[PDB]
Amino acid sequence: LRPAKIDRDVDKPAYTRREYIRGAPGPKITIFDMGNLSAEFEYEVSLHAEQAMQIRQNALEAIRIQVNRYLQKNVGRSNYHFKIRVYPFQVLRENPMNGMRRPFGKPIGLAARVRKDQKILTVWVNGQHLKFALGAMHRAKMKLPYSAYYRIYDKEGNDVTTKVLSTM
Amino acid sequence: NREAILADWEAHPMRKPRIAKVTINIGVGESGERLTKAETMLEQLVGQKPIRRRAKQTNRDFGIRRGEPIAVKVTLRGEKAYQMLDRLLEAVDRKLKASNFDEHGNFCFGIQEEIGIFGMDVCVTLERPGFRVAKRKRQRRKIPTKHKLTKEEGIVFAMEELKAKV
Amino acid sequence: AHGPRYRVPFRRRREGKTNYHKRLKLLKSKKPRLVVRKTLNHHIAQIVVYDPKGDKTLVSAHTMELMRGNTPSAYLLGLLIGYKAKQAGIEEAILDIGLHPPTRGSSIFAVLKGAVDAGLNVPHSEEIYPEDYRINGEHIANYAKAKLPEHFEEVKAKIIEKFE
Amino acid sequence: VKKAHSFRRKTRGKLSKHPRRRGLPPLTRFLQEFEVGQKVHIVIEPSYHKGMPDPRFHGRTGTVVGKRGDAYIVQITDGGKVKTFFIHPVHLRPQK
RNA sequence: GGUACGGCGGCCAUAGCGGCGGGGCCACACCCGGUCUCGUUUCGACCCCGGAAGUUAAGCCCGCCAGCGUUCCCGGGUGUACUGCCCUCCGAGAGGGGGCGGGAAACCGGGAACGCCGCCGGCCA
RNA sequence: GGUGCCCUAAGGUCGGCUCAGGCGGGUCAGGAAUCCGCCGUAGAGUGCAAGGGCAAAAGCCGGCCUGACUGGACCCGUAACA
RNA sequence: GUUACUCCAAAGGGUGUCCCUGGCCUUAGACAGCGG
RNA sequence: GGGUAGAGCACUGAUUGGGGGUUUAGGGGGCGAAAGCCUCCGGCUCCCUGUCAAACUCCGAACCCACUGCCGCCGUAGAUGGC
Repeated sequence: LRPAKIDRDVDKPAYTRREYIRGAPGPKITIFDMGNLSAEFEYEVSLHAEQAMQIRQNALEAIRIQVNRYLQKNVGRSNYHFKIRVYPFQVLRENPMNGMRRPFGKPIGLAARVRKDQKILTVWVNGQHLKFALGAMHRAKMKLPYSAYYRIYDKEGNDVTTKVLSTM
Repeated sequence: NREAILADWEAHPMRKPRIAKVTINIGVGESGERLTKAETMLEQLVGQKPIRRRAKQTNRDFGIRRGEPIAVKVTLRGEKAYQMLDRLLEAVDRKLKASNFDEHGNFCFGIQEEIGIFGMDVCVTLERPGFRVAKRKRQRRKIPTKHKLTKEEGIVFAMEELKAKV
Repeated sequence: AHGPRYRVPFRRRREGKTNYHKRLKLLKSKKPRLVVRKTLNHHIAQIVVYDPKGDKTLVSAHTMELMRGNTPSAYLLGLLIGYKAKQAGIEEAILDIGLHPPTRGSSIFAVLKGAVDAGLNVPHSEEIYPEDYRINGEHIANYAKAKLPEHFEEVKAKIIEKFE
Repeated sequence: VKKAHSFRRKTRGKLSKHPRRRGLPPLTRFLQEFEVGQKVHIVIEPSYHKGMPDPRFHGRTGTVVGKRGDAYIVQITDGGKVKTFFIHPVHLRPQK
């Protein structure tokens, strides 16, 4: 398939409505929560977008697999509540190539529209796996089209990344 | 309970109920497109003419020719009601149940049996005088929960009227 | 009443007293209304004209102001209102019966008949009235075989004597 | 594709109501009166289909120059042109 | 002057929905019959006709409840999001920044609100 | 995404009534539907697409009708401004 | 580098140097040596 | 007078996960003496959590448009306007 520099920008209108789009495809990604889904952990390691993006589902799935494998091999299912927050709604289209006669693209895939400083994914963990959560952060960051940054969140809604990073 | 209906009778008999009406039907329904004299059965049984009621979207048991005589219905008031109750209740089993009832105080029987084939349904529904302000045209209005009926008053009314229950 | 997208109707329509479609149709005429109302025990009549701040009444009369409920009383109160409507300098009005169904032979149209006979121009048909044997009183007097029409006569001529 | 103008073209919102009016209007509007020279706003009530001006002119303010039947004669200006309309008083509202 | 009485209306939820408690000359209802007016594709149930033994229980009148819904106010969110005019400001670009002007929505906390006005009548004294 | 039609009624008017669904009651294999009660702002229905409108109706059930006529006038749109 | 625009290459890395911050150490700390 | 930006889920339609209640519209079996009293993967109605809309809206700007009165400008050295 085509490079993501074509689809990372957010300047086109939203194109979501299934009852008017003909030939629209289904999602390749199907799982969005992982691990222990009730354990009431302490720390929330969340990724945020630096600027607005459109992320493809191919990338989303690559991230899913990579991160969950790291976390399962080095933490264990009974910990590490992993979640992907954003669903792919926008339909990507390509012009069936005649030339520019009758150019209006046929559907080829899906992406999720993310705005500036919008949470993409989260890993809830306990005190003694922060380093593995941050490894997941870095692995994910490396597979996105634009830049991102992570925060560490406590209960009560507070940002604690400074000091929690300092002590390690 | 007994204390309840008797003490609110003491309060006033307007709070004591009456019988709203008694409606018989041929529920399952097997006329088709002929002159079933099951309508004739009820003629002699009750003493006034029944009425049909036409089917709806197309079916298999009976009632395909939408808008077709398919069954029979009769509705009775006043003393005819008491009398036909004394007839049919007596006819049918001892020990009326408790779950005979809707949760307002109305019950139903599902009885069955030249021509004498029939599987019938009877439904009795109850009331107390001032249920009119909801069915009237002018200054219409709906009934609060006080002047409404519950399960007790219904079963006690059945007993006193004629029966002993589950 | 369960949130937005819920339209609450006008006061008198949730009460159950006014019909606004018929009200519009009557008001399109720019002429006074002869309003007639009926209870189980009395009959009321008015003559009303329009104002956007609220309807303004000019006249009234009542079966208790007679006693000092039936077709006879209807006719007599019609006579009352028809004889007071000329007092004030108006011979015109159109019949308002609100939410009363228009059955032929009813005390509503008995009031109408009385108002006509008493010298008020109200447009009407002659084949809607109740007939005179129900009016004068032969009807309940024929039922009593299982208001004395002489009394009817005498209070009728009393009214016409008063308003000569 | 090029599409001609018609009475109900792109009228989805402008001839819609908020769902808490929803019905017959009160009758003062039906029974309004007007004098010659009075300025009037043209405001269409979408539940009454008699005496309805072209929605193109909804939101304008004209002058009354007479009556014909139950309708009033309203003049507007569109560019240099003066135009004349026969409008039921329900679709009208006085200035001030 | 009074009345826990009624008819025709206006503004159309700050008025609604629901809950609780109280009342009966006049009045307003429910209530009993249906021969007759009118009618029930069957039931005088509803509409219509005739009258009150009888009931305050419902509707109606009276007072309360901030439970749902609705409208308004003060403060935060916040001068945030968005935006009109000018720029030899930045940035590879997208996209942002500065000056002069305008200015939300969700949400959060705290207050007011369980209708206001017009016309004519009735009964008691 | 639809039309190049259909209707003596699906046209005019008068009167009366209120829908979809859900729940609790009964005979029934899915049961189409006929019976009873409550709740219920229109989720229904409307001759036909889509959007708009409509609840003592513009919807359902009935009754009487043929203004789906003759002679004429001034206005708006197609085609803003022009 | 010496480019307002017409007419200028990134993800990712380097603490190369100049600066603002926050924790743990510091009368003996980070090694550097003789020894257990 | 108006529904764009923004915002949100009150309609239409899309969309993660849990904690529960009715169990079944329905093929799977199990103790299935047989669709069984009773359960298993599933449907219905809630509550908490997370996401959306060029052809959705309980909300809602900046802005634009018509009109009235004033400030300013043009106009008897003749405008606007008409032939």
